[PDB]
Amino acid sequence: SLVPVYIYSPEYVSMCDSLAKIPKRASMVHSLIEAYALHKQMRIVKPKVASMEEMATFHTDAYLQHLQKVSQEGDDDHPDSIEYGLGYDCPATEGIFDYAAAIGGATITAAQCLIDGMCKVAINWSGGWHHAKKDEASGFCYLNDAVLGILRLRRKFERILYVDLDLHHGDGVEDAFSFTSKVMTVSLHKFSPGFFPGTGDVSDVGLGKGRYYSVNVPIQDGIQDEKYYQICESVLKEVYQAFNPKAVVLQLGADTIAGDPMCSFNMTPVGIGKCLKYILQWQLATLILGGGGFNLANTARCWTYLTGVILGKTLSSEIPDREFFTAYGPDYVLEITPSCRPDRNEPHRIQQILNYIKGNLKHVV
Amino acid sequence: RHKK
Ligand SMILES: *Nc1ccc2c(C)cc(=O)oc2c1
Ligand SMILES: [K+]
Ligand SMILES: [K+]
Ligand SMILES: [Zn+2]
Repeated sequence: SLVPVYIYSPEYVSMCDSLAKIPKRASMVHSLIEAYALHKQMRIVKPKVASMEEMATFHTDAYLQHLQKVSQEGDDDHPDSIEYGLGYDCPATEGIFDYAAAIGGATITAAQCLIDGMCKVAINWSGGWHHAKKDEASGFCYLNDAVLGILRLRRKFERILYVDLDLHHGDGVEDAFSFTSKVMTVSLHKFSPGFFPGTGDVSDVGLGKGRYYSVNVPIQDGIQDEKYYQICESVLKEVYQAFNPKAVVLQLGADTIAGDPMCSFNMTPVGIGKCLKYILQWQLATLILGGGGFNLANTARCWTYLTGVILGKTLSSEIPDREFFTAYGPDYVLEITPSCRPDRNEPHRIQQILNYIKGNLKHVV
Repeated sequence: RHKK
């Protein structure tokens, strides 16, 4: 009940490596963690696959059935596929339904471990696919495992706090709980017209009854560890005192990290780690999730470092991975250095957003 | 609908 649970199996990793947008990323992440032998300090739990009924706790049957329809062959000619979000971002590959079921089940499993109290922290670095809607694939996400996990945690915990530190706005998770006060979503993300998914302004606070139970922090390009943590710590301090969560689901997409081809934020795993630490000291049942991350080595770097933070261990600077060693070139170190790119976040705009948010969180009681 |  003090040792973190690590959702892992060779079958699971093999399945997660098959996502066309992040090939072999899951293997790289586990391999680096395995090389630091951090999995020895964690209880490794094999993930179950989500049943149709379990997946249908959020996704509609029409969508799920269309998923397994095009999945049993790899059909890309179905006219209704585009309306179900399938296409460029989410290709109608073969076995994509088993893929979704596997990832969805892994997060449910992690949530189940929290419920049973075999751990306070449960890790699934291959999850956090927060863009998926109830009947629509979106942004590399075919199925919203984050939502399925929050729903499962609600069997035991009354109020769930969702924190989304991915580069992109966690719209799918926000929309799923937009109407309720039992789950509060907090998303820090890049907000600019044309940039996916296009939602998550500071004025988006939820609907009707989930009003002020959705928090969005629009950030611009070039932000670094220091300022990011100050914005994050500020929001989470107000959020915690106001919402008083019984359990936390934390998405940690590494597409904020410097060196990512999307080239927006200028973060290092250290900055994300401080956010992690602030959440961990709440001593609540925490479900750790991955997400974005399109520099594979850096994503492996980040999540391996974060796993070290959770274990309270300091990792050696030298990369000990042998299978994917060359990928960490040319310097082969765990640490990441930010780019020489300007921070387009003026301190007064940030101050405005923090005031707006604080004004919203006063209604939460 | 956007592209990611
Ligand atoms: N949304 C998005 C953006 C960029 C992409 C590249 C460069 C490749 C790809 O396969 O899918 C992408 C999707
Ligand atoms: K986010
Ligand atoms: K909400
Ligand atoms: Zn993302």
